[PDB]
Amino acid sequence: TNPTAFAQTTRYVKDSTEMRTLVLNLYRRYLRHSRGFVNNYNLDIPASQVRTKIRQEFER
Amino acid sequence: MLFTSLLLIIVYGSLVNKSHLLTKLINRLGLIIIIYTLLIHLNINTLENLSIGINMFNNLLLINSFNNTIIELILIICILYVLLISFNITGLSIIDNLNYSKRTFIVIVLFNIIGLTLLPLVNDIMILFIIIELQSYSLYLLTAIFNESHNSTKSALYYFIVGSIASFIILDATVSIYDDLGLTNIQYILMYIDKLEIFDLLCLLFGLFIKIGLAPFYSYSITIYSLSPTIITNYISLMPKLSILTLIYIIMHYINIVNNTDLNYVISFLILISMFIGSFGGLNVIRIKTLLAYSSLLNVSYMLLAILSNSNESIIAYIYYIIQYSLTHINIFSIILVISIYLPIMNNMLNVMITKYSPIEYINQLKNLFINNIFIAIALCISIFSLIGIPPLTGFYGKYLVLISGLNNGYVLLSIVLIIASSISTVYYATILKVLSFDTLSFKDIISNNLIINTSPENNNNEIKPEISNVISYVISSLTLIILLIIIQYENIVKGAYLVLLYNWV
Amino acid sequence: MLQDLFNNYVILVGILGLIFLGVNYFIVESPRMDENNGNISDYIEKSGPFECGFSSFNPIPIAFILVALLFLPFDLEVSSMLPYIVSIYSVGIYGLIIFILFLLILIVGFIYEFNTKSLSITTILHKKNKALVKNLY
Amino acid sequence: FWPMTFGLACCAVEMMHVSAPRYDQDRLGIIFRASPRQSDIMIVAGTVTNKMAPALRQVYDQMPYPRWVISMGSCANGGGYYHYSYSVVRGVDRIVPVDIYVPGCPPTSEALMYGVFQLQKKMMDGQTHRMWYRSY
Amino acid sequence: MIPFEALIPYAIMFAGFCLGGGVMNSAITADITKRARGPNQEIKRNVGEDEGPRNYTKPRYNTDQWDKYFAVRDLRLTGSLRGQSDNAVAEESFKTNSIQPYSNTRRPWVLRRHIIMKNSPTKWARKYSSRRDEREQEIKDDYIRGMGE
Amino acid sequence: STFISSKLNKLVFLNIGFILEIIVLSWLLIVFKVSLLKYILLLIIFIIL
Amino acid sequence: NDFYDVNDFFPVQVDGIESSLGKYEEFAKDAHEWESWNLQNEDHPEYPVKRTKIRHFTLNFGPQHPAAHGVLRLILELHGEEILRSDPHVGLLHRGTEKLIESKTYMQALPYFDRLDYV
Amino acid sequence: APLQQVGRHGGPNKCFGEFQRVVECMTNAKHDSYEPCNNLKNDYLECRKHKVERYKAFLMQKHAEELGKDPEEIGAPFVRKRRFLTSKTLGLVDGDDYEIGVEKI
Amino acid sequence: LLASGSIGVFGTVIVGWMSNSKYTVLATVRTTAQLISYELVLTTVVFIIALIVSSLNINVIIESQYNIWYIIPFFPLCLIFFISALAETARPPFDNVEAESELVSGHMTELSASPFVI
Amino acid sequence: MDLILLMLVAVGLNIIDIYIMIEILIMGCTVNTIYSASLDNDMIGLIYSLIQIIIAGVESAIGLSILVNYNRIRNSEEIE
Amino acid sequence: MNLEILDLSILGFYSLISSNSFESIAILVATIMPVITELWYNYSQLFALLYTLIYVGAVVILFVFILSVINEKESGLFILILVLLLDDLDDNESNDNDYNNVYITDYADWFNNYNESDLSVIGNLLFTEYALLLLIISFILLMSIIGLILIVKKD
Amino acid sequence: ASTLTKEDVLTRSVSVLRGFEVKTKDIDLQTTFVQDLGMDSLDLNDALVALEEEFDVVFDDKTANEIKTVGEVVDFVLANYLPTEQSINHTIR
Ligand SMILES: CCCCCCCCCCCCCCCCCC(=O)OC[C@H](COP(=O)(O)OCCN)OC(=O)CCCCCCCCCCCCCCCCC
Ligand code: SF4
Repeated sequence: TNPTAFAQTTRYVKDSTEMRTLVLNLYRRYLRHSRGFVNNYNLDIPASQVRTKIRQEFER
Repeated sequence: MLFTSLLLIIVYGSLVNKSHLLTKLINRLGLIIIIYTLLIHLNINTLENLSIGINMFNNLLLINSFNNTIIELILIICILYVLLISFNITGLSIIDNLNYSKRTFIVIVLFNIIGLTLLPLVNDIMILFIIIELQSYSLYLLTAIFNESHNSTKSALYYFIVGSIASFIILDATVSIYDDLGLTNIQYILMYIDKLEIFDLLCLLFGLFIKIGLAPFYSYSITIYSLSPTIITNYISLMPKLSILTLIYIIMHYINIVNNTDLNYVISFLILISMFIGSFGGLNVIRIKTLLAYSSLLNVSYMLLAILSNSNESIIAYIYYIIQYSLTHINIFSIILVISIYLPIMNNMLNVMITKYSPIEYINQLKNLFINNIFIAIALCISIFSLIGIPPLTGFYGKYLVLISGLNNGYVLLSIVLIIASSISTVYYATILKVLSFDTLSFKDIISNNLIINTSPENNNNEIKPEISNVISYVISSLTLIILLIIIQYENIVKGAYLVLLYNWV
Repeated sequence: MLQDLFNNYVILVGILGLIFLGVNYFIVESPRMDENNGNISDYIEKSGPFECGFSSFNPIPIAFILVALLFLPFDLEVSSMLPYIVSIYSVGIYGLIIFILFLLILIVGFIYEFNTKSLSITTILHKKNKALVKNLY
Repeated sequence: FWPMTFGLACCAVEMMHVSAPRYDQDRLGIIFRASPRQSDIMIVAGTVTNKMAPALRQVYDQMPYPRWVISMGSCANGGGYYHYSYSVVRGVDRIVPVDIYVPGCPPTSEALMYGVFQLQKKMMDGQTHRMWYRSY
Repeated sequence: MIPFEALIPYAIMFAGFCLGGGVMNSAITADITKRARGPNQEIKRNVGEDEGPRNYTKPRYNTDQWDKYFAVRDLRLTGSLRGQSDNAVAEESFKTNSIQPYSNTRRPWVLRRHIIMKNSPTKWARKYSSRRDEREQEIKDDYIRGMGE
Repeated sequence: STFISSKLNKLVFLNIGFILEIIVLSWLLIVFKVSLLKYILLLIIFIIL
Repeated sequence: NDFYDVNDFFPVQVDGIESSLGKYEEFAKDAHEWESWNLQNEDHPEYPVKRTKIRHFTLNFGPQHPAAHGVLRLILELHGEEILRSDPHVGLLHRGTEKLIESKTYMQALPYFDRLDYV
Repeated sequence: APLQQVGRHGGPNKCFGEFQRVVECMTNAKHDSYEPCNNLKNDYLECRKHKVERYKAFLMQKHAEELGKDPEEIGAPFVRKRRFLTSKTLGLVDGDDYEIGVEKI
Repeated sequence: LLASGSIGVFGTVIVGWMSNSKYTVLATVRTTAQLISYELVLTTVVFIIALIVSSLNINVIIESQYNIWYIIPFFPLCLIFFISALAETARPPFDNVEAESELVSGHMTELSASPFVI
Repeated sequence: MDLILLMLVAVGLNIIDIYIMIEILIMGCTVNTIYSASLDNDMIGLIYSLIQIIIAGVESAIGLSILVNYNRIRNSEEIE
Repeated sequence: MNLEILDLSILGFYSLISSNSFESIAILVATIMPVITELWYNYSQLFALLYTLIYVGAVVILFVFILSVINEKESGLFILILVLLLDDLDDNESNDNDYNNVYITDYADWFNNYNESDLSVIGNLLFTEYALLLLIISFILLMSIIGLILIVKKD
Repeated sequence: ASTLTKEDVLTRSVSVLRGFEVKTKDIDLQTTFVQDLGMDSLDLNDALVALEEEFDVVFDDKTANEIKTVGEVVDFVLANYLPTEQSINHTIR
């Protein structure tokens, strides 16, 4: 058996600093696919707002 | 003997296991088949009997002493080519194993020799179209035999398209001839040689001119030759011209019966234009194969002047030239397949990407060959000096004999241009000699151990270890001394060409 | 042999084509009559693919390609047997021997593509098994 | 009367039994089709979950007119046994218009055929073209 | 236990073939026979009182080039492509009604109108070069140039 | 030679459209009367510039 | 990365590219037009080709299929026809029977089991 | 020697006779040159395309135009539709003008 | 008769080849080869019968069977003809084009109303 | 009109469109041969046409095979 | 009303505007059909059917077979009609006016009592007179079978 | 091939970097992101993807999680720009 696309192993991190690098890395990955999110999901808004609302949920 | 053995090789090759040793051994079976073919051909075919011309297979095929000369030549040059794929050209397993990666290589070559040898003999427009396709289809397959290569496949695609248009022009001329006369046999058309549109035979020539790479069609041939593997370019840039130029000579023999001047002016327009491009083109080039592609076009331009003139001295000029040019062509390409062992290895700038298909690709990869191997450098020097036309090599007598045929028929303008074009082309033959030797004395005492040849393993350190294989070395030496020492037996050879007849008789 | 009866048949079949298309266009109830929710154009939900319900977005085997490619040489072999059919008597033994030879050379091709197993799809990517070998020290 | 094979759960087992030899829906001209393009009847046979709900609407929209929808069994009708679940739609008539409701858990094969027979009686009562001449 | 309800569609498909065949066999035979009765419509329709039993002519198949020459030869004798007559002497109109069709010999429309098929090295010379046509026109001119002798 | 060879290098490039167009132009040499060759010789020399 | 992606032979050192009328750097500003002067071979294994990461043909063997005798969303990732990866998306018939049993006595929880395997 | 100009029935066609007479003259041994066979070559081309004879038809069409001769009275009667090869036209004694049957033979 | 049937083959593969539906466009490459492959077998069988009568006329073949029906000498060809006939019409067991369990309606999963009937 | 090379406007911008133009071009040659052969009542011209149709088919198959391998050569990552 | 002209004008209109490869393959089928139909009437019914059997049935469906493999991706009304009209004016393929304006006939004769189809004669000559042409063709077909497999087969 | 230049690309680097609100709106090669521009975690990474969108380029996590000076990005892009792949039909025709 093999994992599906864009999958990652589930590891419990033990260092605070290590997590933020993963957290920051993941943020661009959301941002990178933002135009494709609009195209694949046929969203009625430009990709700018898609990038806009992704950032807010991280800060929460 | 060729056809029967081809079926045995087709079946046998598809049975045994895919391996390099078996692939190389099957390539040595074909080398026998081509040798056996020559012994059977020379046994039954004689100059003294084929002089009249003999119809075969319901007059579809007509054979005479002029065609018979080229069939034996084609068989000979096909032996010297198969020696490359059948033995080692370098002996380094990395470079050589390309020649043995394909099992259908020798089969496709044997397909082409049947195509090449039958083309000069054709005597029917129905079989002219069939045979020209048998030769044309075999070249496309050989160009794409290395199907993994991106450049090779891109070249075969370019070759197929240009040849398809070339074959359509050939097919359309024959149809137009059939429309006017309703006859298919060439001999029956000769009865109406004065009653048909002689320019429809010229439309036939325009198709055969594409397949030999004559300007303005020269563009594709230069591109094709500079992309295929050097082993492939060694075959497809010489063999088609051997069998098509013989056919063009015969078609021009029939054409000059009515002696139409307009036909000669158009062909002179193409010969004149090709000399210009064949000479000025190669001045600014870096790739060696692109250089030999422009060199090939210029020599085809010379050989057409002998064809265009078409007299008794034109048979001698063509028969001699086509032989010496083939040996020179084989000798040069054989050396380029060998001297790749002296290439340096990096331990940078200009990022030159080399592949196993063309290890020698640029002219400056011939640098310092005077140092790494002096004996083979002179052999390349003698070969290039023949192409320049320096006497008393073979190349001089080709140009000298062509000039006789050209001027004897009043082609003064073309004779002078060919002598201008020869000197212009000497510039880029001299560059190959400049790269070979001119920087010898600065590099004379250098610490060279990064050559490709220095990655060869040391066997014993007591026995002598020759650097080049046996068979390829003997071929290079033999053809270098034949080029150099033709003066010794030139008189016999030329008198051996006076006898080759094309309905001269008396 | 007259074929004016055949021509009328071909013409009628040509007329029958226009009738099949247009009979649908004149008998279906007007979109307003049924539900009015839209024409096929604006109703992009109705004018779309079928993907069993869930919306989603040809590197075919080379064996399939060689099946289609080798169809062409084997078809020209079959179609060139046509002249022999309507002339089997008048060519006699001579044309029969030639016909058999015409078939033997093509069969040597059949042998070649039978030995290489060119049409087999094969499985080079998967179906692998291995031996578990201990590496004691 | 060509339905669409939209069986979801145990209600679909009784749907297949209608096509079995004993009842033989095909003898009445009923052929289950696997595509909306070739189907005009949607039979919701089983539980409609939240995750399945958007797909059900999409499949419904792809059926060319005229179309009718039958709700079979208690799950499709009003949730049924799973009415108080966090992942079940309490009645498929919250997603698509339903033309007739077949009651049971599961409805017997004859109960489903009674629902189909009832709908045909309604389809034969339509006046799509006399409506144009009179109501329009 | 043979199901008759299952075989009802086959008895209707059997009637489908019989319907088409029954019409074709009789209608074509009747038309061929009627037109082989005489050279005018007042003969074809009516049956004389002193005429005997009618001998129908079945439709003909598997013909060759002689049947195209026989058909026109029968047409010039009776007015029908499959007429019947066994008079040892033909009418005197037989010697002045031979039909010889004259038709043109021009290349197909596609060969001379297609945007691509008409382009060719020799088809341009036929269409735009006078070299061929001036040479042949000499032979036509010299036909009338030799009537003086 | 630097000027002439710099033009000729620009012509050798793998392109079906280029080679196909050159071939069809050469069919004009079969259509034009042969006395027009020198004008085609001058026209060619011009497009070098 | 996510959106795109980029030797068997001796590394051959070629230095001093020169033609008959001069050296490479003397015509390097014009060699962008001369395609026989391209030093970049297109067959070298190190040739950089920025090719997009086109996803494998992903068929949705979705619920509305006779094969799916329930509500199945089978996601098949295949090379050609031979299946590389398959991702079954179950849950389209999740009704939370396990959550509902906890609110009913043992006698009321029994009918929830006839409705697990219908057959 | 190979067969040329074979008819659609395996025999010599219309113009085979002319072509054969050309081959006899060209391959003959009593001829010094090809001049005597020049007329035979024209006949074979003439048999196939009738170019000289079509030209003669053009003058007779053009000469009648310049003299005013009525085409219907100098030309030959013709029928364009095969269905109207009626027995009145064919000259049969009691022939109608009703169309003939060219549907099925 | 063989030429007319091969035009219909071209008609079949065109249905899917103008469509973006994955199920409909699936049944073109497999549809194309299945009809291509069993066309050689159907064409050759017809030519063997035509070879026994030396005529490519339908009426002559039928009349040539007066004394014997070609099922007796050429029984294997009849099985081969019938097997090939099933594939050419895409009927089961050679049903993989329009397989309901595999590719739904095949090319017809995008066809409705008149295009379905025709 | 075609002396301005109009047929170049009529050929599409894909390698497969060139292949079709080659077939349509050769198709004109065969139609010309069938035209002459039937008028002359000569079957030798019909033998030529039969050969042209068969040879024009082999040319298509080889050209498509080269084009097919040309296509997969780019799509040759296959590292999945 | 020689309607064969109108079929090609439509065909000549769509050849100037075709963009994708779907329309390019359509021009092929739209060209054979006028070729077949104009051969069925007039000149040769035998070669109309040979073309359908060999071109449409064999080489045309191969094009659409590989188009699905290759890819499927990605003027002005005045100039087109102007070009088509200019293309329409001059349609005389030959300039022998008498050869194009004067009609001819042939005379039939009864000397051929062994009447058989053309395909009978073509087979009679191809399998006897030109048996070399037939045998080379099977040799060209043989090379293609080897040629296809070496080009395309991977391993 | 990459037909880009170091001076020209910075103009595309300058203009796209102008799309985020900064303390200093003037941009050069040495303009930093924390000091010369005053961007925090999220503002910087939005700029990086915006520059990625302009250059047909994708940063790696190693570089992208360490960038301080702009010139490295211009160094990154010129050293990591490749021609977009050409389809089979487009190449030769
Ligand atoms: C019985 C009738 C069968 C034909 C029905 C269709 C008739 C419509 C007219 C097309 C046929 C005319 C012949 C010339 C081919 C033209 C093909 C073409 O250019 O595309 C036509 C079609 C519709 O697209 P359109 O809007 O017209 O053009 C721009 C689209 N981007 O683009 C498409 O590809 C859509 C699907 C059409 C597929 C047709 C396949 C080619 C035709 C083969 C069947 C007919 C054979 C030719 C017979 C007539 C010859 C003149
Ligand atoms: S209503 Fe009953 S039988 Fe139908 S799906 Fe729900 S639990 Fe199953």
